Amino acid sequence: VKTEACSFSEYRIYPGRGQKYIARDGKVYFYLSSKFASLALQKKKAAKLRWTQTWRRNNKKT
Amino acid sequence: SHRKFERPRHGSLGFLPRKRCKRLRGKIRSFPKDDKEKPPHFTAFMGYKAGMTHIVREVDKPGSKLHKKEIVEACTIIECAPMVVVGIVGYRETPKGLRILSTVWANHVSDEFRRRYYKNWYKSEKKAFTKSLNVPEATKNCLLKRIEKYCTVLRAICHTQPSKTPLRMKKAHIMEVQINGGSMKEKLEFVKEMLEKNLPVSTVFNPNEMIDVISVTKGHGTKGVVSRYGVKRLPRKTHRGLRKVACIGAWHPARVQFQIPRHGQKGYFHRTERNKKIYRIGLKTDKNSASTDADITEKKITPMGGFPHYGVVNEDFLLLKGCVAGTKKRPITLRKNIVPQVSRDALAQVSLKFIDTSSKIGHGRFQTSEEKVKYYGPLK
Amino acid sequence: PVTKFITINLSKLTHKVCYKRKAPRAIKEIRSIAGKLMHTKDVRLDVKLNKFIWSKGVRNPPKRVRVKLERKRNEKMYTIVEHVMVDSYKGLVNEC
Amino acid sequence: SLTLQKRLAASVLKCGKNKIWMDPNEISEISLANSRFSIRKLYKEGLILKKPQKVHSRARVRLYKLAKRKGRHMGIGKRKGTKNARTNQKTLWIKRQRVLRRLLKRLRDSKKVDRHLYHSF
Amino acid sequence: TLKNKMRITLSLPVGALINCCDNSGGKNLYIIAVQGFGSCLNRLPAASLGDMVLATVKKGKPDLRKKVLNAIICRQSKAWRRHEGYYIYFEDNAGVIVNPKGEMKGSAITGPVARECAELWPKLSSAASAIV
RNA sequence: AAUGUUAACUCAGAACUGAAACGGACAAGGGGA
RNA sequence: UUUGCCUCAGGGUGCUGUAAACAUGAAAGUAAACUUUACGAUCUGUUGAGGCUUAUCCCUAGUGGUAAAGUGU
Repeated sequence: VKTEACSFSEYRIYPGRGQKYIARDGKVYFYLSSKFASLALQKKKAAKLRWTQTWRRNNKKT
Repeated sequence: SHRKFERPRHGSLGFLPRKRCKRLRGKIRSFPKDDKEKPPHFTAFMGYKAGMTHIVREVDKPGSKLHKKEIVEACTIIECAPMVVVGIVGYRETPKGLRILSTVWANHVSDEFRRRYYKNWYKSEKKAFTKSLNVPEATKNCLLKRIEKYCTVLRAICHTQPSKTPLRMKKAHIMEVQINGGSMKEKLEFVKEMLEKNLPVSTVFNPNEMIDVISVTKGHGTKGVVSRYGVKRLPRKTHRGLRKVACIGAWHPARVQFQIPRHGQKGYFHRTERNKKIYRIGLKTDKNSASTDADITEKKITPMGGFPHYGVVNEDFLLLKGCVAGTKKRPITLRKNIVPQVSRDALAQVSLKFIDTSSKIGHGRFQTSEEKVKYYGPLK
Repeated sequence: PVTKFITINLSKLTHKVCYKRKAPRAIKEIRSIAGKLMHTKDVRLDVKLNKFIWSKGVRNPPKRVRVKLERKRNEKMYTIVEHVMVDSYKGLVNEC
Repeated sequence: SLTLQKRLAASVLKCGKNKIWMDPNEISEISLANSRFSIRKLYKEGLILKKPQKVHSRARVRLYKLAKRKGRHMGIGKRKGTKNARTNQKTLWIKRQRVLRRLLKRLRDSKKVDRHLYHSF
Repeated sequence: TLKNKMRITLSLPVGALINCCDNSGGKNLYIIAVQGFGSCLNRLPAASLGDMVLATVKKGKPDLRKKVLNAIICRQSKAWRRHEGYYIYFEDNAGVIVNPKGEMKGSAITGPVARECAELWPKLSSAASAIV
């Protein structure tokens, strides 16, 4: 089976749980739940959001 | 005079009185019917609160907008700590109802079952079923001959074994399960081989059939009308509170009718859920049982993080449509359907795509702890 | 008087009561636990013990206190409740 | 029981009744003290001690005054009274007038300025 | 042209004011009724995308104001379910002016648009600006 | 035209920062036709 | 009501989130001596790590305890 990758998050997406959010621009935005979209819709940055793999890439700790 | 604006009554009168159930198990009023043409097999099963989850599927109903496209569904995966068959009951029809002729017990009875006959087992002499299990086989042959000659309904006394479950309770739950089939003279042989052992499901439980669930709902104690029957709240200006029914009856009849919603017990009710179609057959130990050839990963019925307020599941699994009433650790009774159907979904062949394995407690992030370890590698 | 090792989780004992009764509920639960454990109706809390669990405030008594309790031979029996302190309870299993 | 003794002892240290202290034991020796002179000698030998008023330091804003001199809170949002309420502008005008009249008096003591160019300024 | 229309979570009751997100000249819609709504005593009719909505234009062209028109609500600020394993929702509340027959009265919709109605009324498929 | 002792709280712009958020509690007009 | 239970602890799962310390480290720029020396919202490396986590979460023949047996028939 094929699972996609999230926009803010990076883990695979399992159908049967999800939601979808779209902004005014018409761009597609995919995540996993309201907690996986809350700070995204609240204009936050994944470079400062510590607890994802984006901060790892922005602090070179791989 | 008439109401200005009509609206349907609050709650259903078919579930009255809304009082506490007298027992904890889910008792069955009626078993599925039997027919002359049909061949002799089993009738029902039982277990504990097992899990009602999703499973990914695909419609094939001609003319839907999903059809070929993937769908997500909802069904249940059921639990079977193997029930032990210990007794046989014969019932015969009379104008006063269906009446017991006799019950015959197995030559050897377990201790979990014996514990149910006591309120203080720890302090007792454990004398139950001590001199009634050493009767000669002659009485058995002398009365089982009467069973077929006079009785029309046969039931098997079976009991659960909570020791295979994380339950604190040690007494077994006891029930009787009917046996169905056609003509009486074909039952004498078929009711003579499986009279002691435990219960493997796969003999009768098969894909593409319907079954029902019966249990006791959760308890909530005494609750008001607003929660018991969902009546309209009164406006905030109300003098002596707003969480009540304003008019509990007209002047005449000069009494309160039984149809008026009132405060009282809600929950801990006895309920049966219908129209649940069974879909898949599985086991407890086997490794390729729940997932499919499209996913070919490694995981099974096994849970993750521990089942909140239950524990860990170490018994069999199947697949059945629906979701289930009652609280965690509650005994659930599984009956078959009373009459099968022949419609589109009735004859529709069923097959899944993917099965969840995650931390069903709360919002966790990892499904298999193997991937949990691997994706993180060298940690503290 | 018997040598033992156990603690008392005051969180699970005061977790239900309101702000204004947390510390007195901890006192009452400590007395009840000591009495039930030592099989004596005569239980005496030490003034230092009362000091300790009222120090952090009424709203929040200490989460945990380590007990290894000693009875006293002088109806005929009575107990005095005491404690043992440690920087980290981690690894401090029960024993004799 | 020990209410008369407490009342009388309150008149010896000239303190309140809530300021009389004993030892944890010997809690009957004040009943034995039927005369203030006993508490007096007990006080001399050191078992009556008015509890010291609890620790109330001051440095928390003693540092903060120098911090606002430093100028982090010199934004426009720690002020609660009006411009006049903090410093009275009438008082400011009075201060300025006194300062300039003193200087105009000094300048005429030193005769740096004549009357003609004194009144004009 | 077929009526297999699927379930959706309910939002935007009567009296809601939403954006227009179309070039017809209206700015906002004020919802006065949703069609297909039956009889529940104190229930407020709430908006469904596959159903039309009766609305009035409060801000916009005078030729569009002071009358009751039909609108199809496209973008919602409440999560609505799908069989795709995920719901679908947005940040704005928006709806496009259409005629009772179903086809659009403008020509373009600014933001993303609802695909469920574009084959309910086949002309919105042709007039679809930027589907998500 | 100059250089020494000693007592304000008003302004200002550059920073960076901190969970793009702040008379942080208390106290304290809803406006318009 | 002694392959049980209570308790504690170990572990698990989580919850917020990186928890104390180190700093001739940076640390806006600040002040004191003949290049060095008195603060500084934080990060940086241990730190995707502490505190809490059943009281109605899960596992553990881990261990401390599990007590007097009164009433009716």
